[PDB]
Amino acid sequence: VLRDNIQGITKPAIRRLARRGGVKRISGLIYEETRGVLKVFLENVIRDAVTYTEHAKRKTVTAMDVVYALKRQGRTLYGFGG
Amino acid sequence: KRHRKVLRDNIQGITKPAIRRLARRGGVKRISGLIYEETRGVLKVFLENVIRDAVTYTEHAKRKTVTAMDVVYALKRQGRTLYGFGG
Amino acid sequence: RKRSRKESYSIYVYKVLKQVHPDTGISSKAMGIMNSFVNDIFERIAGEASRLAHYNKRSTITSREIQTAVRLLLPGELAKHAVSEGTKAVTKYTSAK
Amino acid sequence: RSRKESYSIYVYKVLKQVHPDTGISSKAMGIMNSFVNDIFERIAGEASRLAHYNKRSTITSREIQTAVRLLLPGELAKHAVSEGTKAVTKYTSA
Amino acid sequence: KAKTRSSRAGLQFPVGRVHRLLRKGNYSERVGAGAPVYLAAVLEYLTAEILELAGNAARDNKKTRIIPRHLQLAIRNDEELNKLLGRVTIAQGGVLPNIQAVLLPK
Amino acid sequence: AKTRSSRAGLQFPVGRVHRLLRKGNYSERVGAGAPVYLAAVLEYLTAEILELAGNAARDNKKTRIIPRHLQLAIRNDEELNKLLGRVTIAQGGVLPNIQAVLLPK
Amino acid sequence: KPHRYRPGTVALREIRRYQKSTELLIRKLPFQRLVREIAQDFKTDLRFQSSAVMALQEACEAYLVGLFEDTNLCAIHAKRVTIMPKDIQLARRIRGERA
Amino acid sequence: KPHRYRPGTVALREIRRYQKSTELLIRKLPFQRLVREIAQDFKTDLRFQSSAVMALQEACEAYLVGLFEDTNLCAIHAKRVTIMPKDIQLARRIRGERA
DNA sequence: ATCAATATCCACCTGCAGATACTACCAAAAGTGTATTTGGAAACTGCTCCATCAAAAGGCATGTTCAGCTGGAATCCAGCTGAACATGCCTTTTGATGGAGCAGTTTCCAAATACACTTTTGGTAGTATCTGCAGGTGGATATTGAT
DNA sequence: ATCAATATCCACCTGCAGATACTACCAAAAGTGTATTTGGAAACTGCTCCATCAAAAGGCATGTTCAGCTGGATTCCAGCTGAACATGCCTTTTGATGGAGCAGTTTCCAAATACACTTTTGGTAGTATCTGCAGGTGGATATTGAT
Ligand SMILES: [Mn+2]
Ligand SMILES: [Mn+2]
Ligand SMILES: [Mn+2]
Ligand SMILES: [Mn+2]
Ligand SMILES: [Mn+2]
Ligand SMILES: [Mn+2]
Ligand SMILES: [Mn+2]
Ligand SMILES: [Mn+2]
Ligand SMILES: [Mn+2]
Ligand SMILES: [Mn+2]
Ligand SMILES: [Mn+2]
Ligand SMILES: [Mn+2]
Ligand SMILES: [Mn+2]
Ligand SMILES: [Mn+2]
Repeated sequence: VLRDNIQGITKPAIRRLARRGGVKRISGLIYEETRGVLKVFLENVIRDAVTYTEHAKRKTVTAMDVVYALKRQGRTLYGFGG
Repeated sequence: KRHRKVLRDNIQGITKPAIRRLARRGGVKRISGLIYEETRGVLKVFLENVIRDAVTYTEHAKRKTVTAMDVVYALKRQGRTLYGFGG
Repeated sequence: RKRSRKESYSIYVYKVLKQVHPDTGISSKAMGIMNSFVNDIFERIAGEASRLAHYNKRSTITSREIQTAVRLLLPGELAKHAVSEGTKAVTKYTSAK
Repeated sequence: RSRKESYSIYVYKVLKQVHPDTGISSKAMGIMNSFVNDIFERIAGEASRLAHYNKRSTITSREIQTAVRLLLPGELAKHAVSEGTKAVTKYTSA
Repeated sequence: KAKTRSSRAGLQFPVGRVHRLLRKGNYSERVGAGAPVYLAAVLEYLTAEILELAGNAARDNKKTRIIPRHLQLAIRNDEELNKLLGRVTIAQGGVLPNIQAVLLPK
Repeated sequence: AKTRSSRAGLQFPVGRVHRLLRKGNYSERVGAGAPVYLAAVLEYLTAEILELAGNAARDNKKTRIIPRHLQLAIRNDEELNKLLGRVTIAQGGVLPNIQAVLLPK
Repeated sequence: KPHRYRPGTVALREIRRYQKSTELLIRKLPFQRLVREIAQDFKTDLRFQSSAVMALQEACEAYLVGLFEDTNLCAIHAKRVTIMPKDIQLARRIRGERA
Repeated sequence: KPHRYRPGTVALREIRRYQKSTELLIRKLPFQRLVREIAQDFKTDLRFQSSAVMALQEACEAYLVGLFEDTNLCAIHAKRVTIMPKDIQLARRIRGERA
């Protein structure tokens, strides 16, 4: 079946994320709203990561590219180097 | 030999009309009675944190005078960058 | 005793102002703001270029580091034009002597 | 092949000193490495700006101290300063 | 006769000063000749962009002299300058006129 | 030869901290005391987290510290949480916390 | 009558379950699929380290969970127990992620 | 018969007035005493450049105005027009000033 | 809709704070030129680890039904909060004085960089032994929700 | 209150992925010793500007009265979202397998640094003189609110 990739982020998975966020009851429009927010996040982070990849003249996005990108966005991440 | 009077309770110098005016610039139309004391508390914390950092810069440079740059540097590291007073 | 020289970008800001708005002046306080702006953006770009070079074990900050720094720092159109203005200035510079 | 430095064996040393019979997974060791690197960068960076602000070309223990006070919350800063002063004192005498 | 590196680059902003500030700032061991040129161009371009928009705000307000208020108006009304300077306070700049619709009478 | 770490009474590597400072472009010069002080502060902070994470491991009836234990240690500590407030710990999860108004009855 | 839990009972059960664990909550492959698609718009024919993708999913999930917490507070602030787009938007606005 | 503007009319007039101007809204000398009192509690015998005090006041007023903006959105979110302490607290929690 | 009270507008003007102008001066800055050193680009290539492949296995996502209960709409009303007024205080403004301390210049040595050489160590690679605990089982019992 | 249906917990057990203890190898890194350089602490002091002074006055804070209309409580009900169940679809596993490309090594030159010397310039500094517009007035237009 034809399927967009952001729709691969399923309603039950978004539900579980909300649960860990302490959310008890979820409105129907939340799932599309979340996918849009998710997409902007990844776009911002990956854009910066790829920019580090290009500068290093590589074709492979490394974990360090991602970690450096996240630090720029004020989303510092422990556990993957750096 | 003589020292200035004791400084106390100056947070009340942040008057109710001064807080109303600030709320107006912030687009606020109606203000609950308990806002004024809440705001004073919030301001004192903000001021304390910035001044503490500024004075730390001052002491490090072995000065007795807090400069505009001490404040600017303090604001920058608190993530409240300020244009118009120095470097 | 002469008070030491305090450098600013004022005369350069002023030149660009006249290029852009020949009949417009600027107050000292506003010039103060512009000076803070240029210094701030300088440090941001230079800082990003520094990390960049360190991540890649390079000891030299070149125009290429500056360019990637500008792309990381500036949003959309501002980046596009900054990069273009930057590249143009370097090509012109190297084409002399 | 080239070598990759980490703080792993020093983290492990400090662990056995505070919890002699406690282990640490490799993933958890990765987090600790990220932590030490992060705090190093923050303190070093702050000390750098301090030296620059004061037209200094040398980062000394004094800059490291002011940087620690700026970056760490109250009690963590107090103990860190104390630990720092202690280590420089003993290093001077040893 | 000598040429400034700025004139050689076709720039108003000082290439030489920017080069010195780069070396003096402990950003790297070495600084290439192209680096201060590129950086001076970017700084000049951004200065031009802000002064252009501020000059318009001044004109819009029947003024010939740019003041901090005009700089703030130009920045907060431009989406990209606003993003670049989202964590910046312009002293004596005030805020944009903005009243939430629900606060209006009807 | 006696290492500077030993000479300072530290487990953390003073020689490495010094080299990292020099090559980091933080300043032109580095006083001999700076890497000692900094190595000590880093060792102390490391000890503080490992203590608390160790306790958290005990509380969960484990002998081996995993990322979850580090997360519990930091978020349950007012000062460590503030210090690492803009930091995410991989595979750390979150603290058990349910808003009162969501509880039944 | 066959057994049936009241609405909200199982939800609270899920909260306790997932706040206890640390495992990722988005399926790996669909996420991996999404990452490559977005990256393709910035640069073509990229490859990814496996750790790079995992670093992204950890960062992304920790972000959404944190956002959901703030969103929950906004819903409760308006005397609701149901989160709405209204709540996400307010949280992101105040966070400074927009407007 | 003595003229009265309705409740809220003058408030809106004041919003338009102060959003149009740039002058400081806290009195100068009282703010200076507050700064001196607070600094004195941290370190005795300090002096202040006049521009240092003004820099602090510019920062404090810009901080409070911005906070009152977020506070206003929190009140409107609760279908209120009146800002309350819990609005300020919500805004500061989401900002990460108390979280 | 009419009208009256008041805010808002805008042209007009005048005093002056602050912007502009000029010369003089010069220390630092910037540029030139020559010699010397080297970072990193280029080319080749070995080995890590990434992409893809098959191929079940089944766990988990999707679609449907039903109804509990939440969100939102409507209604009421006590009393909070805004608008206006009278009173007069303390912030603002203007100007001056003493001197605290910031800052500019010079001398000087403790400490740092710079090499050369020796010794130590942490990262490594196989190689083999060990173990904390995930995950499965059963059965106790706690919780939830029907009466 | 009873009582049935699930969820949840505790104790115990076992396979194994991942931790560990080991020996050996080695490039880099840290320590040592010597020569050289130099940052910045001292000392001295010129001079900015900070703290404090007085004195006059009006902008603005304080406090009160009054009641408009907002927030909060209450009720009510349509329908939205949770729970449960039945499918079946595709994520997952893992294992092998090319081979892309990261990364290590060698070569070498375009460009960087160091340095000595010459020139240009931007920053006070001291006066001297325009000029944009703040803030005052006055009168015409607009807004708000009662009727
Ligand atoms: Mn006190
Ligand atoms: Mn080389
Ligand atoms: Mn019904
Ligand atoms: Mn309800
Ligand atoms: Mn009074
Ligand atoms: Mn003195
Ligand atoms: Mn060893
Ligand atoms: Mn188990
Ligand atoms: Mn010297
Ligand atoms: Mn009434
Ligand atoms: Mn209402
Ligand atoms: Mn190849
Ligand atoms: Mn000149
Ligand atoms: Mn006017």
